[PDB]
Amino acid sequence: HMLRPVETPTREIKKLDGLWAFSLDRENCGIDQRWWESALQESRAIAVPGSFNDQFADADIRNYAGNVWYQREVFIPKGWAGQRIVLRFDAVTHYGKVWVNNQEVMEHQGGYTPFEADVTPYVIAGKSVRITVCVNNELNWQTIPPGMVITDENGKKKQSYFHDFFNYAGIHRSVMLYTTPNTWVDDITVVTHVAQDCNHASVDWQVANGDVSVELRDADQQVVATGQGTSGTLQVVNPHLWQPGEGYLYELCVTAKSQTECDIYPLRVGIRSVAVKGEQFLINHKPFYFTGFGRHEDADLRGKGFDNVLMVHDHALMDWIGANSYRTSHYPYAEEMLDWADEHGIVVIDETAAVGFNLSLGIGFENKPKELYSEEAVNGETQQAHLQAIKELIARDKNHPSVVMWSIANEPDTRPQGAREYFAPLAEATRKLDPTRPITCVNVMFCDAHTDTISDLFDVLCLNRYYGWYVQSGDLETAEKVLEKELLAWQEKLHQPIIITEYGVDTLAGLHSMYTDMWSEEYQCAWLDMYHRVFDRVSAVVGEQVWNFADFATSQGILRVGGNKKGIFTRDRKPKSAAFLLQKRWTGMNFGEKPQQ
Amino acid sequence: HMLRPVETPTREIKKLDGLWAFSLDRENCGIDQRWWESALQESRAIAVPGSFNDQFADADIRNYAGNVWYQREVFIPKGWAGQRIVLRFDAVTHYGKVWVNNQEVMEHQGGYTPFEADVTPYVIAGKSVRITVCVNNELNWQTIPPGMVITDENGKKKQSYFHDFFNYAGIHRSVMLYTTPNTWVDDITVVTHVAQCNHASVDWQVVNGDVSVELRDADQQVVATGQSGTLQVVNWQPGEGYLYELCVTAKSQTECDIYPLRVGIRSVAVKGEQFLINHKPFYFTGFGRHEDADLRGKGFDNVLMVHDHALMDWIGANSYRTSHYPYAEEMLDWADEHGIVVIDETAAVGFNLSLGIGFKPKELYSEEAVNGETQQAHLQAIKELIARDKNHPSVVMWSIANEPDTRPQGAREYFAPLAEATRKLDPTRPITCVNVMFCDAHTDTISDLFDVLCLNRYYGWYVQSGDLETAEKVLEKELLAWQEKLHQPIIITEYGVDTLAGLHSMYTDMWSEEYQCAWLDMYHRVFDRVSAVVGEQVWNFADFATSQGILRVGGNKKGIFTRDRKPKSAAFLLQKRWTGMNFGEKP
Ligand SMILES: CCCCCC[C@@H]1NC[C@@H](O)[C@H](O)[C@H]1C(=O)O
Ligand SMILES: CCCCCC[C@@H]1NC[C@@H](O)[C@H](O)[C@H]1C(=O)O
Repeated sequence: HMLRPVETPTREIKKLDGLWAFSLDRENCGIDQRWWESALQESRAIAVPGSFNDQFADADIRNYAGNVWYQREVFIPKGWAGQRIVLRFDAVTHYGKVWVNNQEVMEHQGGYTPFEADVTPYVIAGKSVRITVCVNNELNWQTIPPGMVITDENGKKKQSYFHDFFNYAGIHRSVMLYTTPNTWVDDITVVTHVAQDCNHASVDWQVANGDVSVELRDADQQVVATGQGTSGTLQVVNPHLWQPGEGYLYELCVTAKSQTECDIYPLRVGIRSVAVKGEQFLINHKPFYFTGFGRHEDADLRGKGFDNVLMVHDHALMDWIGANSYRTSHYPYAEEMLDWADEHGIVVIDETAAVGFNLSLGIGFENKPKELYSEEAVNGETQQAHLQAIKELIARDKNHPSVVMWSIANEPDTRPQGAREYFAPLAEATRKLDPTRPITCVNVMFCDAHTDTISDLFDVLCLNRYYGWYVQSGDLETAEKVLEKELLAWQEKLHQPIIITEYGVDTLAGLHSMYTDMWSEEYQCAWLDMYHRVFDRVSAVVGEQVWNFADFATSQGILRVGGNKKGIFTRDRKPKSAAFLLQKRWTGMNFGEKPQQ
Repeated sequence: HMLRPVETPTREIKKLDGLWAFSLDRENCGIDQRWWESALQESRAIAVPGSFNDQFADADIRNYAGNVWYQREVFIPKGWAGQRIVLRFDAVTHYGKVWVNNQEVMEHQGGYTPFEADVTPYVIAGKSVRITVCVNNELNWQTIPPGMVITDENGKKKQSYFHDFFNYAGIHRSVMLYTTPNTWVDDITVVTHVAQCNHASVDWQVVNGDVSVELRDADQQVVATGQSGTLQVVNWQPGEGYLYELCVTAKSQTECDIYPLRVGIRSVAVKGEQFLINHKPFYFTGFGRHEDADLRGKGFDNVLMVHDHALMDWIGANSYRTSHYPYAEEMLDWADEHGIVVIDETAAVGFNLSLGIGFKPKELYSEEAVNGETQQAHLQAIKELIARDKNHPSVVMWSIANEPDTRPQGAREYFAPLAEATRKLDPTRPITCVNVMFCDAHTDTISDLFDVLCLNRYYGWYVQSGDLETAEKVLEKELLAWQEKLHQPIIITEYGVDTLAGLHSMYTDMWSEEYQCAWLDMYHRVFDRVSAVVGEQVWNFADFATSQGILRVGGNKKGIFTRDRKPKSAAFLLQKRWTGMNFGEKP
């Protein structure tokens, strides 16, 4: 049971603020020598939140595999003698184990979701405790995402993985201590139903030794509904709906009264209905059309570290270009992202970190498990770890009205028997963990309409298609034919709504061509344009998401010229020519509505 | 039998004055309708020499597969009534058929060598004859280099091939008309020997005329003289490059003809781990190159040659390999005449089906692919190279092919006749065949049919990508493995990494100028530790155009220079090494 921290009977002191002591451990003696005991040797200042790889311009820190130590002292605020205090890590990429002054208090696997522990017994209010963090950036076959650690003859660990983006690690987001009353709200769940768009209710179901009443206050803070019951309610309402263009928010505030002290938790709600009918995706009983991007949490110097200016600027760009939706590509994003999405009515495809369950999308000319689904590779523990990743993503983003669909994985290889054996239970478990949202699994190119094995276990079909790029390279005529043929094949086979969640081409900013050859800005424009002409001719396609909003870092190889260049913007957010192409189509269309051509 | 035209009793008018009428033939009725009848209509100006693909900024012309039509008139000069006059094409890339006013005067297959024909019976001096050329850019398994044409559903041709560089086509070189006296020399052959202050120069000046030969100096003052066959004693070095001149007089009583031909006195041979030029241990330094440049494609251009040679001289290169095809004959005149060491190579590239991109005949040596006809065309291509560059002193080694796959059974049947035959087509030059990375020491089948073996190695790039410590270990161990395994001299004909000009990194990540620098330095330190290898040639001198794909960012970016000839940081690195060593002597 987890909620995002906020105010009044609750209060934060964040240690996000500032520089920590940081150290490597090339021989992994930190645990043996109990480094959490003393203040570190060999410590250098590092900034949190932020990846550790790019911060020191050193290829050895950058390419490190192992454990790293983050440590900082802090003064525990003194008006906190009688309240309950928690230590919350909003993300520690891959694995983290924390000591609060010689006392292990938490441990976590999963680099993208928050994890907290009550630390009341282990701290002296009014004085300073020392926080030590042990961070592991290693991936094996039971981590979400999977990878393999390669140890050379000399014990240097080098991490290989099967996804594009670079394996940035560290404390990527918020680290804070926050206090709730000893009687406190611990979890909230809100569900919205709507009929003729002027007439429904907000079911609730709450959970910590406190009798609870909930007021549903206005944007004007005018109250229009009231309930009581730990097992919640159905507050019935005639309302203004949370819509894609505007995203209205009521405020449902839950009051947890114990007979002495009280706690109250403010939770914003968007009144909207999501469903799939035939080949139509409907938000509030109207067929929506998705436009926008796959994104990444990547940026210069800070890696995957959260940054407010970046969020403000990237939403300004996305707003300008006319995007209405995005997918949290290949891991759960910072919650600040989803909060922004709620206030602005941005439609979001929420996705777990389950990427790389595929051993066919390689560079060439170089020792893998020859069976993807097996005891050596993706096995039962992997499945359990995956289900737990689904449970953490859902427990954190269930109430967000902007999250409109759950993505279980991205681009697994579905051809082997055992893909369906691995995925079907996860598809079912996910539906039972949130029956109010449709479910998806993003589908790779070579698992075509004929060969794919699991897409009928999901509500929406999300395709990643690169005809004319990785195959039929340079050939816009042939690729157009292939793309039309496979889209009609998919619509014939499943009669589900189709979103093209990935389509894009590597483009060097400033490379121009009078031909329309690959890597050129002219080719990025003509290729996106040919895709758009096809989408507009297939009734089932309800959504387009250009593969990347910006250029991002990847591991080194012959396929990646300083990373992935499929961005519409450069890594410093400057637009390639295709940006204006996109802006013309996406602002020239009626909002949320499929282009009539 | 071939040699370059010159002017003392013979005379040229080049039709290289570029603007010819040019046209495509997209429904392939040109041969049927005999377009050579009339002047081509629906015609647009084109520049000759130059590839036709890039001249028009048109992607449909650029990617065309089929026949194209080149046509121009010329006024044959009237002081040409009694001499024999020849129509000479220095190269028509892939295939060419010429009409001189309906009389189809020639044909040629093989896009990198000249072909000439006497057109006296079909020409009237003092008026203009209509020249029509049909050039085909298509490749099959029986062509040099090999390829496959696949036709899509609508009769649209796509040409696929297996070499990196782009398949540029057209009239790439000189087109000249030249007139000789009716008793004329047709071929010359010269061989030079040298001992450890003195030696001889065989000749055989195959012509209808008696023979007298003058050996005039740079002063053109005489040093030996003969009268078919000789063997003359005397009493050409890399840094300096001296050239004597033998002048051939075909003396007839009816008329006379003379030919001036330059000669270089030097000896080349190998054994142990040593390649010796005039009995001295050489070290090759320099480049794999390409005939590629903006707008003109593979078209020859004098400014380009002057500038690129300034660059190679500055950076400290003493040698280059005519990568994947025979270069401009003018290239070799410059190299003879400037003392550049040239590793000469034919167009035998793409005999390999193993490292293409990701995302075909199932056995390379067989009738479906590499067959007996391929053997013939390959032998003929080897022999045309031999006939045109036999007299050039700058050629120091002949390359029979580049980067074939040696692992399938049958490579040694295809190859053995070509190595024996080619050694038998000139014992005065050593022979090599450049072998790919994946045919390593244990796996390669044929490295012993050649005098030197030349390695193209890219460890740290295509394998162990970015892993420069590990790549170092591999390069050292398999280099020593090769030295033990054949005890031949080794030249590294290819080593380089794609480098985007202006991409810089505080790490040393691939595609960065820092990475090119660090990678080349590691390779260089590796060679300094193997007594055996006597030659280093950084893979490409300049960035060049290739066919489109996910591996090539607007072409191959392994150049030391960009395509507009601007230096990456590694350029200076190379200059330091090649200027910092004593000439021809490796650290
Ligand atoms: C042949 C299949 C190619 C799949 C390649 C498409 C990949 N999908 C997942 C994304 O994270 C990658 O960046 C994208 C790519 O490589 O740019
Ligand atoms: C595994 C790759 C094997 C090396 C192949 C490297 C290629 N040699 C032949 C040249 O024509 C190519 O330019 C070179 C390359 O990279 O552009």
